[PDB]
Amino acid sequence: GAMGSMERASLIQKAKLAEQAERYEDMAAFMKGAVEKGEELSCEERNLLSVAYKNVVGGQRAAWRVLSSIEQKSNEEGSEEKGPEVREYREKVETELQGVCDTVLGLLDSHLIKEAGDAESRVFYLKMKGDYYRYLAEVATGDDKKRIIDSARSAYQEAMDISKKEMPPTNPIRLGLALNFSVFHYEIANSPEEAISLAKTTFDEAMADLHTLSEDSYKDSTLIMQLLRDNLTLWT
Amino acid sequence: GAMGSMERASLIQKAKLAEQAERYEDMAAFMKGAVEKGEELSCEERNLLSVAYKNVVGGQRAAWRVLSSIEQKSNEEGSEEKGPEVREYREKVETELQGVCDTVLGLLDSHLIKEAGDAESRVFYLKMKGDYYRYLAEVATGDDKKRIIDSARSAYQEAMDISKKEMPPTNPIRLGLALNFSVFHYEIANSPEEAISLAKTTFDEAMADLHTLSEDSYKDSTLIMQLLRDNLTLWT
Amino acid sequence: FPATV
Amino acid sequence: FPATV
Ligand SMILES: CC(C)(Oc1ccc(Cl)cc1)C(=O)Nc1cccc(-c2csc(C(=N)N)c2)c1
Ligand SMILES: CC(C)(Oc1ccc(Cl)cc1)C(=O)Nc1cccc(-c2csc(C(=N)N)c2)c1
Repeated sequence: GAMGSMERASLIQKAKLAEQAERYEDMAAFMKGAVEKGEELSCEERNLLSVAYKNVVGGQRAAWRVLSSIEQKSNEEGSEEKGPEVREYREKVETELQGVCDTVLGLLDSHLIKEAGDAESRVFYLKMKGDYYRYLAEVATGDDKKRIIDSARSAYQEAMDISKKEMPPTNPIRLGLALNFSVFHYEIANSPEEAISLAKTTFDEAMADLHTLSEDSYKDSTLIMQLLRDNLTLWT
Repeated sequence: GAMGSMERASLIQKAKLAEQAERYEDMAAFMKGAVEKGEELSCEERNLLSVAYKNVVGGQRAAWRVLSSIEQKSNEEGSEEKGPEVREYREKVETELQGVCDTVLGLLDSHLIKEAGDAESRVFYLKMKGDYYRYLAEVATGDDKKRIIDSARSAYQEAMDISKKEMPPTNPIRLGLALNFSVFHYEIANSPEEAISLAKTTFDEAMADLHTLSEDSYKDSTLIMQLLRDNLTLWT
Repeated sequence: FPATV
Repeated sequence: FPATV
């Protein structure tokens, strides 16, 4: 571990500094180091980890989509043969993305999930596991593509089952899990009806629980509820 | 060279793809590989090189400024001692920035400038040399800081002398060189009056030569002239 | 693309 | 910051 010689607290401090400087690859490396210290993560630390890798992989996904679009056009009937370069460079970005996903999935498996007992941590990490198998699924084409999709589904399902038993319907982790599992259904599993049903039911059950919340909790919950409505508007 | 096994033309093609995907570190690495093939660069290739490294170092400079500001506040009279972390991480970013600058300056010295005979290439590369010594100067504090500043000045001056002899006053390379040398005077050399005089004289002499230009050349020249006016508005 | 968090 | 190109 290249971070093995830095104090855990210094790694967390520098992750926060990297965030302020918009240096998300550094932020991710610092949080990987903090995870590898072996202690459980606080709520703030879990979100620092998630924010860092979501930003890194988000940029990779954006790049991969640009390149995949160029590649698909280069292969159309009538296009001029550009040679292997577009495929090669899309594969390079794809391999780097898969590497980041494998790294995050490795942290979750060694050993964040197994030590996560509280709903707020365990649901958070299982949602992450679903998210990073989803990103792998977005680029998958081989013998194990259906297994990748099912790994995402299984992680999301375990998170959903815990969230429904242990969290109120307005809990923002529960809401964000349902948002993303709904996108999984729509974009990955070819199940738009399941995606719409999940988003609508999640929204309506949250709506009915808002009356229990403080102003600050209400702001947090309605923020995610609006993303659910946004997706429903896109899909209907 | 990690790019030593890729064809020059493939490196240029992938630099263009990286640009479309907003992968500027890749773009820079590909163009470094293309330069290291040893052939002179075309006009388009010179701009691919410049665009790539300007984007990379621009992000580093932005990060360094954020961190330097945090560090300066952490050292104020009354602040809470945060420990060495802010300084350490600012130094890390600073070292990476210096490394990128040294790499670009190395490409210019080995051997882009010595083989550049036409005004459009030679002025372009000497402007780059001034720019990357300017970026080094922005973070410099040691025994060689004044030498770094003078290296920027010397490169800009040689570029200016050639541009005034060999290019019309509306040439966009001449205009961009004068824009940046003016910023050098203002921000690095503590010479705001020289910065203002250079920007104003450059603008006025360009204005008087616009009548010679096609519509497309006019658009190119007035674009840079507006940046000169913008800076003058900031400074007066 | 749809929203995720 | 001032403009450079
Ligand atoms: C995107 C958004 C608005 O809501 C989410 C909802 C559900 C999930 Cl699973 C994920 C996100 C969010 O980010 N929520 C959040 C909530 C609680 C703490 C933090 C946080 C603590 S430190 C930190 C930081 N960026 N330095 C950010 C952030
Ligand atoms: C910033 C701007 C508007 O003007 C400049 C003016 C002076 C200097 Cl020294 C530098 C820049 C510019 O970028 N000008 C430019 C001019 C000529 C070719 C190209 C170009 C060719 S390929 C490419 C690409 N990004 N793939 C870009 C770009």
